[PDB]
Amino acid sequence: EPCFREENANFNKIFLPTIYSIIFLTGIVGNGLVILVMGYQKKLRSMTDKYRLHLSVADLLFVITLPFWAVDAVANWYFGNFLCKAVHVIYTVNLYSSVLILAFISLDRYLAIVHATNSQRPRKLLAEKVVYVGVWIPALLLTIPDFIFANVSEADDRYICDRFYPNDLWVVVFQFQHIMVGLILPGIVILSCYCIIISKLSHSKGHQKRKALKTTVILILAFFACWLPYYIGISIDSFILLEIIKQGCEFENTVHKWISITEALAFFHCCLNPILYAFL
Amino acid sequence: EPCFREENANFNKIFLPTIYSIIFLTGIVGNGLVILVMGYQKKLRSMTDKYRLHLSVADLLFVITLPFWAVDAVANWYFGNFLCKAVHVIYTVNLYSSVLILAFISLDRYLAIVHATNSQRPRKLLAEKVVYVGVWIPALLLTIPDFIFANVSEADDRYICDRFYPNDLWVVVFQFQHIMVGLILPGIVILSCYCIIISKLSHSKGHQKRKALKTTVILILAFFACWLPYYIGISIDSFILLEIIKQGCEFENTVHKWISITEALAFFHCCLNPILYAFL
Amino acid sequence: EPCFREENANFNKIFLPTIYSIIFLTGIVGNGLVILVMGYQKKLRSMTDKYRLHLSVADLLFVITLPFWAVDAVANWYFGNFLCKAVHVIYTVNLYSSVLILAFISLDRYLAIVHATNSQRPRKLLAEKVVYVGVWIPALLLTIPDFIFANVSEADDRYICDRFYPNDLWVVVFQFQHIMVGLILPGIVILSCYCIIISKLSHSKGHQKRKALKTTVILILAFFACWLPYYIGISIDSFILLEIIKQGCEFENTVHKWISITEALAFFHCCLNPILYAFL
Amino acid sequence: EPCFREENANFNKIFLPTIYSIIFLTGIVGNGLVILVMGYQKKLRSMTDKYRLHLSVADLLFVITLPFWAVDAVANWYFGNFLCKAVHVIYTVNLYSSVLILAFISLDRYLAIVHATNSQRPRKLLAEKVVYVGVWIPALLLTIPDFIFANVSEADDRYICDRFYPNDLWVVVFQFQHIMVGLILPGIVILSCYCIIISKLSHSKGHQKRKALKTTVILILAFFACWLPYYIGISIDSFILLEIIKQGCEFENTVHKWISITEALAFFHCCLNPILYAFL
Ligand SMILES: CC(C)CCC[C@@H](C)[C@H]1CC[C@H]2[C@@H]3CC=C4C[C@@H](O)CC[C@]4(C)[C@H]3CC[C@]12C
Ligand SMILES: CC(C)CCC[C@@H](C)[C@H]1CC[C@H]2[C@@H]3CC=C4C[C@@H](O)CC[C@]4(C)[C@H]3CC[C@]12C
Ligand SMILES: CC(C)CCC[C@@H](C)[C@H]1CC[C@H]2[C@@H]3CC=C4C[C@@H](O)CC[C@]4(C)[C@H]3CC[C@]12C
Ligand SMILES: CC(C)CCC[C@@H](C)[C@H]1CC[C@H]2[C@@H]3CC=C4C[C@@H](O)CC[C@]4(C)[C@H]3CC[C@]12C
Ligand SMILES: CC(C)CCC[C@@H](C)[C@H]1CC[C@H]2[C@@H]3CC=C4C[C@@H](O)CC[C@]4(C)[C@H]3CC[C@]12C
Ligand SMILES: CC(C)CCC[C@@H](C)[C@H]1CC[C@H]2[C@@H]3CC=C4C[C@@H](O)CC[C@]4(C)[C@H]3CC[C@]12C
Ligand SMILES: CC(C)CCC[C@@H](C)[C@H]1CC[C@H]2[C@@H]3CC=C4C[C@@H](O)CC[C@]4(C)[C@H]3CC[C@]12C
Ligand SMILES: CC(C)CCC[C@@H](C)[C@H]1CC[C@H]2[C@@H]3CC=C4C[C@@H](O)CC[C@]4(C)[C@H]3CC[C@]12C
Ligand SMILES: CC(C)CCC[C@@H](C)[C@H]1CC[C@H]2[C@@H]3CC=C4C[C@@H](O)CC[C@]4(C)[C@H]3CC[C@]12C
Ligand SMILES: CC(C)CCC[C@@H](C)[C@H]1CC[C@H]2[C@@H]3CC=C4C[C@@H](O)CC[C@]4(C)[C@H]3CC[C@]12C
Ligand SMILES: CC(C)CCC[C@@H](C)[C@H]1CC[C@H]2[C@@H]3CC=C4C[C@@H](O)CC[C@]4(C)[C@H]3CC[C@]12C
Ligand SMILES: CC(C)CCC[C@@H](C)[C@H]1CC[C@H]2[C@@H]3CC=C4C[C@@H](O)CC[C@]4(C)[C@H]3CC[C@]12C
Ligand SMILES: CC(C)CCC[C@@H](C)[C@H]1CC[C@H]2[C@@H]3CC=C4C[C@@H](O)CC[C@]4(C)[C@H]3CC[C@]12C
Ligand SMILES: CC(C)CCC[C@@H](C)[C@H]1CC[C@H]2[C@@H]3CC=C4C[C@@H](O)CC[C@]4(C)[C@H]3CC[C@]12C
Ligand SMILES: CC(C)CCC[C@@H](C)[C@H]1CC[C@H]2[C@@H]3CC=C4C[C@@H](O)CC[C@]4(C)[C@H]3CC[C@]12C
Ligand SMILES: CC(C)CCC[C@@H](C)[C@H]1CC[C@H]2[C@@H]3CC=C4C[C@@H](O)CC[C@]4(C)[C@H]3CC[C@]12C
Ligand SMILES: CC(C)CCC[C@@H](C)[C@H]1CC[C@H]2[C@@H]3CC=C4C[C@@H](O)CC[C@]4(C)[C@H]3CC[C@]12C
Ligand SMILES: CC(C)CCC[C@@H](C)[C@H]1CC[C@H]2[C@@H]3CC=C4C[C@@H](O)CC[C@]4(C)[C@H]3CC[C@]12C
Ligand SMILES: CC(C)CCC[C@@H](C)[C@H]1CC[C@H]2[C@@H]3CC=C4C[C@@H](O)CC[C@]4(C)[C@H]3CC[C@]12C
Ligand SMILES: CC(C)CCC[C@@H](C)[C@H]1CC[C@H]2[C@@H]3CC=C4C[C@@H](O)CC[C@]4(C)[C@H]3CC[C@]12C
Repeated sequence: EPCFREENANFNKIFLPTIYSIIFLTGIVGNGLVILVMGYQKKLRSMTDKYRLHLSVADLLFVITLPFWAVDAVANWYFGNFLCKAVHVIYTVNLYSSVLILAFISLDRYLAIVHATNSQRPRKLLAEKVVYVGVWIPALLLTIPDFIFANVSEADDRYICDRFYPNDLWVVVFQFQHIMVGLILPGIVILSCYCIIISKLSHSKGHQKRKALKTTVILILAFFACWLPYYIGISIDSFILLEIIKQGCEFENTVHKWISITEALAFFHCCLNPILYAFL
Repeated sequence: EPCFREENANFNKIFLPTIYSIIFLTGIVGNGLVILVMGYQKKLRSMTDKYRLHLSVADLLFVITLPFWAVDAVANWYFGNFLCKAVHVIYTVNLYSSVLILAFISLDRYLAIVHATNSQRPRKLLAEKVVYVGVWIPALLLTIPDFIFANVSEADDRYICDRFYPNDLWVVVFQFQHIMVGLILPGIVILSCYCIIISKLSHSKGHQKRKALKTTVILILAFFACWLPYYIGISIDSFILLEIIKQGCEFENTVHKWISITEALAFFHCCLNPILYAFL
Repeated sequence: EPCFREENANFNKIFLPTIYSIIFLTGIVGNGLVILVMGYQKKLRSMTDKYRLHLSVADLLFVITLPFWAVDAVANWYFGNFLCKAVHVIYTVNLYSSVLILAFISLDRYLAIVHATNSQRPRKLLAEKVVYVGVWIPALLLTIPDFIFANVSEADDRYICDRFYPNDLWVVVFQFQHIMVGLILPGIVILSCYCIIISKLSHSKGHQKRKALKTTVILILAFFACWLPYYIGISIDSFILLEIIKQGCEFENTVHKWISITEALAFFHCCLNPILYAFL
Repeated sequence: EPCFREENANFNKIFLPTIYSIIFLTGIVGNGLVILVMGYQKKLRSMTDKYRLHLSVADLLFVITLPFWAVDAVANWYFGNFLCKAVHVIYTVNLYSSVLILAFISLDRYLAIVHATNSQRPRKLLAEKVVYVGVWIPALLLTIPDFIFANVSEADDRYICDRFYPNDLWVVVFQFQHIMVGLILPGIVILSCYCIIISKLSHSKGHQKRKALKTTVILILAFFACWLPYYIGISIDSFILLEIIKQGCEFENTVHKWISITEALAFFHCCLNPILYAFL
């Protein structure tokens, strides 16, 4: 039996737009400046800069989308139907593309350090062609469900832009797929690559070969640190869905609020990328 | 139908005076020392020092005004009528002068970096004459409404020093004007100048030409960061005024409290300026 | 008409002992090590070390006293009458001696910088003889009221070790005296000395003459920063006592809790001194 | 008369698993990498590395145990009886082994600094043989009570994996023993060794002999700082047990919540060790 009394808190209606607007401004300015400096001009000296440019493009699209999130968080979504689908589409594109870009950065680091003897053609070919196919096509393929399912439906004057499925089985399947492709699958690749790099990092002593990984590792740990609590919340909610953590109706509201605040902090990570790009 | 039950919380009556007193002490000491070192003696080597001196003068006047704010925040305003007008006048003068001084600093940086070939007479003339007219006269012109409208009126033993207008149309018009002249109009100029500087900052390599902007950019970002949440709150309240975010009487109190605390943190920025002047 | 319903919160009964115990350990270890290194051995190279040794002795005595505070904060004071007087005596001695030691440090800095031409005998004589008389005798003279007035009296099984006076006039007079001799009187001397030093610090350029003040100024600002909120709270309470801020019975409890927590943070400063002594 | 209404808060059921999962990931990765770099390869240049390897092994075992804690914190313990005993066994092993390893590090530092004249054979023999016996055997001997007493018992559908004793005398005796062997006994040894080192550290001037203690002292202070509040909470609870702090039924719940959160932060220390190992 579904519960009731689900509504947004008064403090949240003012706290969330502040976060969204700060992320709006910071992300737009930083990503635009990074794109202008890197792509338009000639500043790509290393191979990580191209992946960082892809990251900047995805983050710029998402932060452009954000003001609709900020407006919706206050009162409601009652300004169209196609805009809900569009917002969900860029959301999913950025969400599934940033992690794959990070995994490609880790793979490039592994190929550059472990097989430094003769590997420049593999790195170049992988970089160009595989980043295009591997990092983008799957993002669109996972946005495919967004076109079909995203919609806005009112329920006694309650207009919500929310993905709707005929049954809860679709809900749990898609949440588990989100977890698997967002955290577990690329996390294993990143961990394996960096562990092998660390094991092989026992030649001569500290040098540029040892200090070249600092920026990449800081970026990766920051990206995953701002995302972990949201993943924990959604995993707990999905477990509640399959009659495993049945504990009453007062747990679902708490986990939902956890999910919302942690989504806001993930968008904070989306802004945190160019900030890391500033310090150098 | 206007709501009721508007009163200050017991915790606020002790939290606000603490912030006001800390700002009192820090701002007075720092601004006085900066004025004494810079104006009275001969320590103006660069051109940013004169604008910083103007900023120090404005902040010193505001922090001198502050103890009346601290006294009012506790119980009430029942110690005159002309003092309310005076307090509002220096408040508005500082509020509309600091942003214009920052915009002039940004303009000077743009003229110094982009057109470094032959530009010293434009910088000197602009600095002196335009800072006087452009940065001050408009501040007084925007304090003009304060003389007319600021007043203290009791309502069943409720003495409030608050600007009063015949209709809410004046309220929304003046709030929108405050937003436009405080955040949007100078922010665009600052962003354009610094973006053009960044685009043109691609000659030779890192040097004093690249490290001269650090203090100015830190000052500007700090100034705007301590002000953004207050602007978000007032924008939301103004939207509530024009029957757009009608959501009940429990949202207005929350946004009012948001506005108060964020005003206190803005005064914290007013103190944060000389602190930035200390580290060097 | 005095109000009722005055009792300690359940969370406070566990929060306060934690702070007291942390301060116990840190202060005892740091002050003991500082005394052992400085007094017993020969490590006094400068003239600030002797004043710092006096500060260490006073702080060591206070932190030795602290566990009685920690025990009292939990349940009650029912383990004697002479111990209450003793605890109040060392409390007052440390409280009125630390500020005077800081003022003497500031005076020594002023004499060392402004009159560096011929001043070593004034500094030595002042240091020894005036620190003894000026910094100690007045502390005992202000502890004189503690012997007379400190006592423990039960009121329906409520044993409180609290200073008792026949009238509230004594209460307000002694609170105002505490404020005047704790913050205003030495603060003016410190501010005047450092302002004159800053005005006279315009010879040659940055050197040891400019970097010798860093530790002293950091110590002084930390000392006053951990104390300001408590002084604000007691000033507000004293004003409530003289029928000035009459606002109901719900303000006194809030200001009392403010006073308690801020006292704990002041003891945190008492521990913060040797920590500043560690970094160098 | 025992009280009632003991249950976990809804917010705790989501806050605790987040901490447990973060500690899971960070501890496993860091400790595994440290073990792989140090033990498997040849990177033990100093004598502190062996004790740090022992610490890493113990922390790795505990963080492996942790996911059962995370699962239990949500709903209940209803997935066995032998697993409760096992979890308690590794918990106690790590808890009583980390402090002894720290004490051995302090003893090695004392022997290396105070008796640097002729002491290499004592350090080697002590290191190997005494770390094995002294640091391990007692840990197992103190886990001996865990085998006997750890159990899961339901009480009206309340399955709790909790140590059970016939009387409260056993409870207070074992809590006092835990405090004595966890904080007081090794703390005295560490303090004595470091105080004697500081007293003897008055030869020549600052050098490697003075900078070799930084990492060890930082590790020790961090270890004890993340543990002190939990010890304060358990001491207060044990005092409540022996009819000393009888203050009602509303104090026990608060101290229990204090204990839980502080346990989580102690596990945070368990993760903080390899982080300290990263910065160098
Ligand atoms: C409050 C908001 C507007 C502040 C924005 C702060 C961030 C986003 C700004 C401040 C400093 C800026 C960076 C400063 C320097 C560089 C290095 C250059 O090679 C690329 C541009 C880049 C990377 C800028 C990106 C945008 C940037 C990071
Ligand atoms: C049809 C719907 C799904 C469109 C949404 C996806 C769009 C926004 C994506 C898909 C392919 C993407 C492009 C793929 C490759 C490049 C080249 C790179 O150097 C900069 C980014 C850029 C130019 C991307 C921009 C964003 C992009 C156009
Ligand atoms: C000065 C800057 C920060 C303003 C830009 C931030 C914008 C995007 C945010 C701040 C507060 C938000 C407003 C508050 C929420 C609503 C409710 C909706 O019924 C009308 C749109 C409206 C009124 C929002 C528009 C977007 C908004 C104004
Ligand atoms: C998800 C919500 C709670 C936001 C969390 C943001 C925090 C947890 C993230 C964002 C920025 C991150 C930090 C970015 C920079 C540094 C300094 C570097 O030398 C170590 C990593 C460290 C210390 C990161 C730790 C994790 C971090 C602090
Ligand atoms: C473990 C530490 C080091 C990282 C930070 C974890 C905790 C402290 C942070 C991360 C996410 C944060 C939570 C985000 C979501 C919620 C739920 C909401 O209803 C209250 C705020 C609250 C409760 C925040 C409390 C603090 C929080 C849980
Ligand atoms: C608690 C309160 C009183 C502390 C005040 C702290 C601030 C305001 C003080 C502490 C250090 C001081 C600065 C220290 C050094 C300089 C550099 C000199 O070229 C101008 C004076 C100036 C700029 C001082 C300004 C005031 C200052 C910034
Ligand atoms: C009539 C009412 C509005 C008066 C309020 C505005 C007053 C306080 C303002 C207006 C003009 C201002 C002056 C304009 C220019 C200078 C020169 C500069 O090197 C230091 C500040 C100083 C000296 C300003 C001090 C403050 C000032 C006198
Ligand atoms: C450290 C102190 C002395 C610096 C200045 C403190 C001031 C700002 C503090 C301390 C004394 C306090 C004031 C004393 C006088 C009054 C008048 C009364 O009707 C309202 C309370 C009020 C307004 C108090 C508010 C807070 C207050 C003004
Ligand atoms: C408005 C209320 C919440 C006060 C907010 C104050 C905060 C948000 C402001 C005040 C001081 C500011 C900081 C001042 C100094 C630094 C260090 C510099 O290297 C980067 C900018 C940074 C990091 C600023 C970030 C924004 C900042 C932290
Ligand atoms: C987005 C981050 C990085 C910058 C800080 C934004 C938030 C966390 C800060 C800035 C302004 C702060 C708020 C200022 C005003 C209010 C409303 C008041 O009723 C409760 C305090 C509260 C709620 C503060 C909570 C935290 C706050 C919102
Ligand atoms: C948790 C508790 C026990 C930690 C105690 C930390 C503080 C008090 C300890 C840690 C480092 C110690 C300092 C380290 C170095 C010095 C410099 C020497 O010339 C005098 C001793 C002195 C000044 C020590 C004083 C005590 C000290 C500051
Ligand atoms: C009778 C009551 C009030 C006694 C309480 C005050 C006692 C504890 C005070 C008063 C005089 C003080 C002494 C005065 C001078 C010195 C010399 C100095 O190099 C170290 C501290 C030392 C040794 C002080 C120790 C503490 C002291 C003995
Ligand atoms: C292990 C370390 C931290 C213990 C030392 C801290 C001591 C001083 C603190 C911690 C908690 C405090 C206890 C809690 C409060 C009471 C109530 C009183 O009716 C008996 C004394 C007693 C029981 C306190 C004794 C002092 C105490 C134990
Ligand atoms: C009274 C309660 C709230 C405790 C307050 C403690 C705070 C406010 C105090 C204690 C320690 C102090 C800091 C100690 C060290 C530094 C770093 C130095 O480069 C500038 C001063 C600064 C930044 C001090 C600021 C004030 C400070 C942060
Ligand atoms: C102004 C800033 C920079 C310095 C810190 C000031 C404020 C934020 C700090 C200093 C003292 C702190 C207060 C100490 C006393 C109280 C009263 C108690 O019932 C709740 C905790 C509370 C409310 C603390 C809240 C935060 C606090 C007021
Ligand atoms: C979010 C999680 C996965 C991040 C894990 C961060 C910590 C545990 C990682 C990040 C940096 C890593 C360290 C980086 C460098 C070294 C030095 C080498 O001589 C041993 C491995 C060691 C000691 C690594 C241990 C594990 C480590 C400390
Ligand atoms: C029977 C029960 C109690 C077993 C639980 C204790 C186990 C896990 C403990 C007891 C003895 C321990 C070993 C003792 C010594 C060493 C050698 C050292 O270089 C690495 C750790 C290692 C290899 C330990 C691993 C963990 C260990 C096997
Ligand atoms: C994506 C990563 C963070 C997941 C790994 C964290 C794991 C160990 C944590 C996160 C939340 C926890 C879940 C929440 C609590 C329960 C209740 C129990 O009735 C079933 C197990 C289950 C469902 C837990 C399994 C362990 C769990 C999933
Ligand atoms: C028990 C719960 C509250 C967790 C507490 C964690 C805090 C108190 C611990 C964990 C990490 C520790 C810090 C680790 C690193 C440093 C920097 C070093 O130069 C001084 C010690 C210092 C400053 C430690 C202070 C104590 C510390 C901050
Ligand atoms: C003394 C300072 C410097 C170190 C940190 C001590 C305090 C502030 C920290 C350490 C442990 C923390 C507490 C851990 C446990 C509890 C009890 C729970 O019901 C509320 C959270 C609360 C209340 C935390 C509040 C803050 C806390 C007490």
